[PDB]
Amino acid sequence: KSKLPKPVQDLIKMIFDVESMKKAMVEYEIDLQKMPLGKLSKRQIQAAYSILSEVQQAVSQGSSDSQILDLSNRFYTLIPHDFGMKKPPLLNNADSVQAKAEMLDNLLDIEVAYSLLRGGSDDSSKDPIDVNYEKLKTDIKVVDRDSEEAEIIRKYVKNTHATTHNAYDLEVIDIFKIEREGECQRYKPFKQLHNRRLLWHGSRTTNFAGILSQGLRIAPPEAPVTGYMFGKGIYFADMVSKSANYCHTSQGDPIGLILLGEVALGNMYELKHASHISKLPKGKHSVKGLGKTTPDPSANISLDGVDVPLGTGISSGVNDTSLLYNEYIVYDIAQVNLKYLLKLKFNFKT
Ligand SMILES: C[C@@]1(c2nc3cccc(C(N)=O)c3[nH]2)CCCN1
Repeated sequence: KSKLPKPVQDLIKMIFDVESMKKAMVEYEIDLQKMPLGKLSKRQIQAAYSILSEVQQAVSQGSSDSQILDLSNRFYTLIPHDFGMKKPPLLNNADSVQAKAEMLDNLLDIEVAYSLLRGGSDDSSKDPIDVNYEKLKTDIKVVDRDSEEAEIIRKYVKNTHATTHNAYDLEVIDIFKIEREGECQRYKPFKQLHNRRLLWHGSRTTNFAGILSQGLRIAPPEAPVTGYMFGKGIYFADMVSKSANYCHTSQGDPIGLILLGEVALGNMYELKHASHISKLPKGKHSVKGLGKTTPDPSANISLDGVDVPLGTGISSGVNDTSLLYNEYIVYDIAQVNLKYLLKLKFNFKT
């Protein structure tokens, strides 16, 4: 039987859960009859992303209703949905294009998980757990509840989470220390960059096999840009509040996963409203979206040069921002070093 700790074994079961894959699809109104799990394909997804982009273009120019009707139909031909009656919605706004793309990113990470899950030898020599654990190519270790690491973390979560957006309370079930294959070398260079911070990154749990296996990625060129306030990059937050909302949990499934990554920010190009960057000003190596709420600066703590902004949570200098919280975007995957993964339980106040 498996050598991995219990909590780790349970983490594997979680991310490699097939029923979760199906649930995510059915929750997208996807006909699993026509578009079964094993039918998903990278290529089918690039195509869908490209249709999505065309829609945005059509939406921006003000295309002639029929062009938006064929683009809409082209999308539902690619991604088979079930409505029965009423008919499929028209994709005629930045709003629908953002939802559909978000769904494609998720569906793509699910294709990756089902594909890893299937690839490799299925010889019962070793148990499913240890095997599927190998597939992630990252070293996972439990962090003891009573370690300074855990304490630092729990405090970061409590301080940066407030009664304001208190729709739920957060319980840290497990925290893991993680080191992906090749994150030690790829980062070593970018580490020679100042302003290194330990930030949050929340994502749906169905995306975790794909995130650990391939790392955080930047949207493909065919992806529409609507939805990326500061362009195609990797986003983080310094308040568990902002990230936790991307875990998409509910009273039905109240437990989610969230990452803590060390990101070498360099000089930050500060902005208050959306701006499609990607091409930064000289001397800038990251973008910082200024929010209304910041963790209290005085309480910031350190580590090997990695600042942990675990300050409680206060109003910031500028409120004339379109942001409730801060955002941090880097446009190079090498500027990211994932260090911890946390299993969180959401207790909704409802
Ligand atoms: C780009 C977008 C995103 N923006 C973020 C800002 C801070 C943190 C995160 C995160 N993933 O924790 C963000 N994710 C928008 C909707 C889904 N992805």
